[PDB]
Amino acid sequence: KVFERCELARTLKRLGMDGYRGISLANWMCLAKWESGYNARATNYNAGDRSTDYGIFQINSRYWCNDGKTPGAVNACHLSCSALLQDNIADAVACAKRVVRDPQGIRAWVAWRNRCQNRDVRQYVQGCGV
Ligand code: NA
Repeated sequence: KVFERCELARTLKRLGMDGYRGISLANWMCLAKWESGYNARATNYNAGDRSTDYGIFQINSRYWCNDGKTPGAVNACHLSCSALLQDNIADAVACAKRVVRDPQGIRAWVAWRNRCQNRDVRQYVQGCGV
Protein backbone atom coordinates (compact mmCIF):
# COMPACT_ATOMS: atom_id res chain seq x y z
CA LYS A 1 0.00 0.00 0.00
CA VAL A 2 1.01 3.54 -0.91
CA PHE A 3 -0.63 6.00 1.56
CA GLU A 4 -2.04 9.35 0.44
CA ARG A 5 -0.61 12.34 2.33
CA CYS A 6 -3.52 13.29 4.62
CA GLU A 7 -4.60 9.70 5.21
CA LEU A 8 -1.14 8.96 6.57
CA ALA A 9 -1.14 12.13 8.67
CA ARG A 10 -4.34 11.17 10.45
CA THR A 11 -3.12 7.58 10.89
CA LEU A 12 0.13 8.72 12.54
CA LYS A 13 -1.75 11.11 14.84
CA ARG A 14 -4.05 8.29 15.96
CA LEU A 15 -0.96 6.15 16.64
CA GLY A 16 0.44 8.79 19.01
CA MET A 17 3.24 10.22 16.90
CA ASP A 18 2.49 13.91 17.30
CA GLY A 19 5.24 15.24 19.54
CA TYR A 20 6.64 11.82 20.43
CA ARG A 21 10.00 12.55 22.11
CA GLY A 22 9.68 16.13 20.94
CA ILE A 23 9.13 15.24 17.27
CA SER A 24 6.22 16.99 15.55
CA LEU A 25 3.87 15.16 13.20
CA ALA A 26 5.05 17.21 10.17
CA ASN A 27 8.62 15.95 10.80
CA TRP A 28 7.45 12.30 10.76
CA MET A 29 5.54 13.04 7.49
CA CYS A 30 8.67 14.65 6.01
CA LEU A 31 10.71 11.59 7.00
CA ALA A 32 8.17 9.12 5.53
CA LYS A 33 7.92 11.16 2.33
CA TRP A 34 11.65 11.11 1.62
CA GLU A 35 12.38 7.63 2.90
CA SER A 36 9.66 5.76 1.03
CA GLY A 37 7.28 8.07 -0.78
CA TYR A 38 4.69 6.77 1.76
CA ASN A 39 5.09 3.21 0.46
CA ALA A 40 4.58 0.68 3.26
CA ARG A 41 6.09 -2.21 1.24
CA ALA A 42 9.23 -0.35 0.18
CA THR A 43 12.56 -2.15 0.60
CA ASN A 44 16.08 -1.11 -0.27
CA TYR A 45 19.16 -3.31 -0.19
CA ASN A 46 22.47 -1.75 0.85
CA ALA A 47 25.06 -3.73 -1.08
CA GLY A 48 27.92 -2.03 0.78
CA ASP A 49 27.07 -3.47 4.19
CA ARG A 50 24.58 -6.24 3.37
CA SER A 51 21.70 -4.71 5.32
CA THR A 52 18.21 -3.89 4.04
CA ASP A 53 15.88 -0.94 4.80
CA TYR A 54 12.21 -1.81 5.32
CA GLY A 55 8.85 -0.14 5.06
CA ILE A 56 7.42 3.32 5.27
CA PHE A 57 10.24 4.70 7.53
CA GLN A 58 12.93 2.50 5.91
CA ILE A 59 14.09 0.89 9.15
CA ASN A 60 17.45 -0.90 8.85
CA SER A 61 17.94 -4.62 9.50
CA ARG A 62 21.35 -4.24 11.21
CA TYR A 63 19.93 -2.83 14.45
CA TRP A 64 16.15 -2.81 14.43
CA CYS A 65 14.50 -5.90 12.93
CA ASN A 66 15.56 -9.45 12.11
CA ASP A 67 15.70 -10.71 8.52
CA GLY A 68 18.20 -13.50 9.22
CA LYS A 69 20.59 -12.55 6.41
CA THR A 70 22.21 -9.42 7.84
CA PRO A 71 25.70 -10.11 9.34
CA GLY A 72 26.22 -9.44 13.05
CA ALA A 73 22.85 -7.75 13.33
CA VAL A 74 20.59 -7.18 16.30
CA ASN A 75 16.83 -6.88 16.64
CA ALA A 76 16.14 -3.93 18.96
CA CYS A 77 12.46 -3.74 18.03
CA HIS A 78 12.19 -7.51 18.50
CA LEU A 79 10.33 -7.93 15.20
CA SER A 80 10.76 -9.84 11.97
CA CYS A 81 11.56 -7.29 9.25
CA SER A 82 8.50 -8.80 7.54
CA ALA A 83 6.36 -6.94 10.14
CA LEU A 84 7.59 -3.65 8.73
CA LEU A 85 6.07 -4.36 5.29
CA GLN A 86 2.37 -4.65 6.31
CA ASP A 87 -0.34 -2.25 5.08
CA ASN A 88 -1.22 -1.78 8.75
CA ILE A 89 1.70 0.36 9.95
CA ALA A 90 1.23 -0.11 13.75
CA ASP A 91 4.38 -2.24 14.14
CA ALA A 92 6.55 0.09 11.98
CA VAL A 93 5.35 3.01 14.14
CA ALA A 94 6.17 1.14 17.38
CA CYS A 95 9.62 0.39 16.02
CA ALA A 96 10.21 3.98 14.81
CA LYS A 97 9.29 5.16 18.34
CA ARG A 98 12.03 2.81 19.61
CA VAL A 99 14.58 4.15 17.09
CA VAL A 100 14.17 7.77 18.20
CA ARG A 101 14.35 6.76 21.82
CA ASP A 102 18.11 6.56 21.13
CA PRO A 103 20.38 9.65 21.71
CA GLN A 104 20.36 10.89 18.07
CA GLY A 105 16.59 11.18 17.98
CA ILE A 106 15.10 11.90 14.54
CA ARG A 107 18.66 12.54 13.29
CA ALA A 108 19.20 8.76 13.16
CA TRP A 109 17.93 9.01 9.56
CA VAL A 110 20.31 10.86 7.23
CA ALA A 111 17.47 11.72 4.86
CA TRP A 112 15.80 13.70 7.68
CA ARG A 113 18.93 15.82 8.05
CA ASN A 114 19.20 16.35 4.27
CA ARG A 115 15.63 17.27 3.46
CA CYS A 116 13.69 18.06 6.64
CA GLN A 117 15.99 19.59 9.25
CA ASN A 118 15.80 23.39 9.32
CA ARG A 119 13.18 23.49 6.58
CA ASP A 120 9.56 24.56 6.45
CA VAL A 121 7.84 21.20 6.96
CA ARG A 122 4.30 22.53 7.47
CA GLN A 123 3.42 21.65 3.85
CA TYR A 124 3.38 17.97 4.82
CA VAL A 125 0.33 18.32 7.08
CA GLN A 126 -1.47 21.34 5.62
CA GLY A 127 -5.17 20.76 5.15
CA CYS A 128 -5.20 17.25 6.66
CA GLY A 129 -7.20 18.15 9.75
CA VAL A 130 -4.53 17.10 12.24
NA1 NA B 1 18.62 -7.14 12.68
